[PDB]
Amino acid sequence: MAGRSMQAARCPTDELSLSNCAVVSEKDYQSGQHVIVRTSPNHKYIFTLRTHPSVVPGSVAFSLPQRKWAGLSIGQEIEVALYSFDKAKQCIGTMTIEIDFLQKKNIDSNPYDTDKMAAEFIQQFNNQAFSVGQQLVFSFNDKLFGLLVKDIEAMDRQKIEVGLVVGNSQVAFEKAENSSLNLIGKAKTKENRQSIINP
Amino acid sequence: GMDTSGKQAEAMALLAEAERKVKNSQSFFSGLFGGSSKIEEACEIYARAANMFKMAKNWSAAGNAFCQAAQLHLQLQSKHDAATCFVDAGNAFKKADPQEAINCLMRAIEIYTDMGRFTIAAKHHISIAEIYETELVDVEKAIAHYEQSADYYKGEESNSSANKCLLKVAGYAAQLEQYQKAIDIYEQVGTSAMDSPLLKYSAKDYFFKAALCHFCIDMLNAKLAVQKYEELFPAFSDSRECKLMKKLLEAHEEQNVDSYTESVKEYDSISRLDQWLTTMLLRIKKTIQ
Amino acid sequence: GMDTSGKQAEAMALLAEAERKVKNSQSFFSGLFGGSSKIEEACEIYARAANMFKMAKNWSAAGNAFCQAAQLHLQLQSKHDAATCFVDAGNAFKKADPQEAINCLMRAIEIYTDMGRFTIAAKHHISIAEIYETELVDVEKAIAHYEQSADYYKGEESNSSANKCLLKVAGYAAQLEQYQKAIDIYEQVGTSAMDSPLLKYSAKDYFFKAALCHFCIDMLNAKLAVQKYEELFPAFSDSRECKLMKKLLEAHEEQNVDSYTESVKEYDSISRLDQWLTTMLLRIKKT
Amino acid sequence: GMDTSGKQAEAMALLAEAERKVKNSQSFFSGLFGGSSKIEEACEIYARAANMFKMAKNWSAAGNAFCQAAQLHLQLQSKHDAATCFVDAGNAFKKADPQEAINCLMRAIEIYTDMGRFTIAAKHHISIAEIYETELVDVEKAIAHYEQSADYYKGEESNSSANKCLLKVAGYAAQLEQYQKAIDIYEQVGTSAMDSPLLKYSAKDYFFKAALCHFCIDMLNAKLAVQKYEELFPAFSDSRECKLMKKLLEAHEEQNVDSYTESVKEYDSISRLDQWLTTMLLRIKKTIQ
Repeated sequence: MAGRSMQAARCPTDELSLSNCAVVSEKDYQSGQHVIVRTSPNHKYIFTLRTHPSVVPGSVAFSLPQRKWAGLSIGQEIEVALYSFDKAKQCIGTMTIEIDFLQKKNIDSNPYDTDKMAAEFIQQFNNQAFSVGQQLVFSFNDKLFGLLVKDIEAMDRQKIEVGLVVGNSQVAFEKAENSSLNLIGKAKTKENRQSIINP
Repeated sequence: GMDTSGKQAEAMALLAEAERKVKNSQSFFSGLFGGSSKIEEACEIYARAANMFKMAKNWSAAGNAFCQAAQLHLQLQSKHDAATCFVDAGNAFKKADPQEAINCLMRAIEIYTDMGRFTIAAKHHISIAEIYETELVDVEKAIAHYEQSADYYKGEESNSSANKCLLKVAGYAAQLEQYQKAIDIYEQVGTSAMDSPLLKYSAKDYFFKAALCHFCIDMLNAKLAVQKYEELFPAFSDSRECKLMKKLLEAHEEQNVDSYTESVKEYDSISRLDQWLTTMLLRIKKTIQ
Repeated sequence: GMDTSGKQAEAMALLAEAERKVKNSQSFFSGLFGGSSKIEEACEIYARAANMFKMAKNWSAAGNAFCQAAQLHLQLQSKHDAATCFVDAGNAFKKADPQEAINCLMRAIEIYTDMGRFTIAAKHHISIAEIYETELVDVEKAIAHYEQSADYYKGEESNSSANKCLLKVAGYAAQLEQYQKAIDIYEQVGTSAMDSPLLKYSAKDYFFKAALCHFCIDMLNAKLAVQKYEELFPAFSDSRECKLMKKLLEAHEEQNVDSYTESVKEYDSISRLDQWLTTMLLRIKKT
Repeated sequence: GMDTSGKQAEAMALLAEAERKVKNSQSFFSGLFGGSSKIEEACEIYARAANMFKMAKNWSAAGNAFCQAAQLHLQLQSKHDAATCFVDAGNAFKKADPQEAINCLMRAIEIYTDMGRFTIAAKHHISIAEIYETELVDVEKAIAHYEQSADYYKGEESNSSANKCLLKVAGYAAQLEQYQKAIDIYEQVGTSAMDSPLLKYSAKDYFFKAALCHFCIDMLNAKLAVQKYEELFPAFSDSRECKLMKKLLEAHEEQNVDSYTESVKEYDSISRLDQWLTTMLLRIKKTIQ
């Protein structure tokens, strides 16, 4: 609760790397808890925990995407304190995620069904913390995608800056400007269209 | 050579006289009293002969004569003249056989910084390092000697001479030593040069080298380093080197040998590369996978 | 190395037996009154022991030994030897703590002045002036030291050394926004360098900086000032500095912030600027 | 400031103490006949008082004390110490009264050239000439002083120093004095640098100055001299100055001031004038009739 010093480590397994969860030892925490990681007075980042037997006590393991988003280095000292969400205000009703192929060698023009994307995303990341601008890697039909959180909205229509994704959250995807991505189906915004005609 | 032949002939004659003077010395320490003056005359002739050897082209004999004269002179409760002869003895030994020049210099270093003077001691330190690197095949002792010279210089406020000494040692270390030190000294000298109007126009080169040193380890923190540099130094964005880095890192992310090779060749077309940077670029390329 | 620090402890014992040498002054010189040379060798062991610390990289201890040796040696005799010890102590004190080095150097300045050796004293005045700049933040004291050093140099016709010292003073004064002093120094040097062939190429920079300083206080007088420079030196116009200024002043007649910005960027496009110039332009052009 | 007021107050006290010291010294010489320690110590008091007085920002009386101390010291058959005080006294007077400074400096020069040091004596000659011309408006004595200085440097093969002063002497002589001396000095110095280590491509300007001086004399001498340099020094054929002078030469032949005016205008636009060529060119244009 008060916070303790910990050493940053590397993620132990590929499976835990895709979970976007900070991996800890059972002797220190319990799976599902949320912590706030402090690297400086102006840098506080929230992560969800998942225990693994291989983590040495006194250390927290992070995946490469987390270290890049979090500006963390292996072996660096960090301060970790338990974080409790106010579920009345911090449950997510809608998030906007910018998605692109993680590895350029594996780019293809095949369609990807966003409706199946959203269901898999919820199944994988339910009850886990997310923040605006967070970066993570997301696997779908054995294909790796790079994700970037763009916007977050509260559960029932109050706007919020940060929240918790839950099972019944509804996600809408909008293609980034200058994107040739072809999106089909629901789970999008599909904004209006400013015609060339003048009044 | 007739001039050298007669020069060597009289040189031998002075040696015989000097051999008679050491006989005078031993006869005046155990047989007579007050020989300090007599051996002082022996030292004068020893210096008289020793130097004339240096004009006879017989460097090895001259160095031996200087060392013998100095060591004898140390016994007379006098130290400054001991230092001068030690330095002269070394100056003769720099060529031919320099191994004993190191030992005598260290003794001269010991005496000088057993007297009160730094700038001469540190100047001899860098001289020892230069001779060590040029003719002895070993670099680690050079790092230590440059570090010791750096400590003496910067302490005495002779920042200008220190800066180059710190720069050279850090640059050489990057070749065969972990790059953490290279980053530290390069960043330190770059920041110090920033405020000063002298190196402010050239600090970009130091920033360029620091980025190359950081890039060779990993890519992600290198992006952090470069963005931090341009944040602190806004005028680094327009530098052609910054554009070169951005193209290089972007190409490397794509894993394309052709684009990286042509970009470095394009940079090489204008100006010229160096023995060091070419090796650095090749080393990073070899691990592209 | 490590054992030389072992002999450093023995060198503290050498100071300790020097303590017995002053213990002779306590009781034993009554019968050794003629041992004034004994005090001299006592100072000699001080000196070599003083620097066996200066071997071990013990900056404080070496400075303490130098100051103590100087104090003992300055028995109203061999003053120059005491002065050499004092400056050596200041040089040693430069690293770590330079505060006491100022006092010792000031004492050496008084002795050297009393002897009348200007060049060494003024050079030391520069040394104390630069250490103030690079270690402390006071600048007014540095200005005073530079002025005194310049006056000493100017007495002995060392014009060039005094010239550069005054140039640094003018820049600091300009940064301290006292423009009358800056313009006078810049004008004096500018018209003096042109007097001799060896330095006639340098003045263009001096006149440009002086014009900017004039250009800060009274814009209206700037046009007259630049005209005076142009007529005084017929070779002042074509130089890019004069054309650039003429454009800046004429552009300011109309309120067009754009006009001047491309001009300074265009000038910067041929060579980079310095903190002094960029800072002054940023401040002055704001209004 | 308290420092100033106290320094002046103790300055007068020391001066009064010295004055009573010397009068008592005269009394004691007959009274006790202690030798000469009384006078020398009084000189030390004079030196201390003078040297502290100058620190007090007051100059005129400081040099006066120096001169008195030097005069008394020289009374005891010591020359070099008094002469050094003369140099110190003269330098102090430099900002107080030029005439006294000049007199004392000349006294120092004659005694120094009496001792036998010419570099110091000639160095003082430059200083005398520099003060003579910088503030006092006159040339002839400056020319004599510099010419004497140039002779002394050449007395000890200080070619670079003699070259500079002779060039300086020739330049002013051309400005005001006749041209024959300028011709010889400029031609001799220029031709004596054809094989310069680093000044190889600098001797060109020297011949250019000579060409203008000959042109100022007469047209026929101008062309004849211009050719003589062409054959003598091949590289001068392709110098930009050679084309300019040829263009000016032919332009002035036909009496078309417009061609001359545009020819000088283009030269000024391409590269800047020097404030010395412009005056000569204007004088040339004054006699186009």
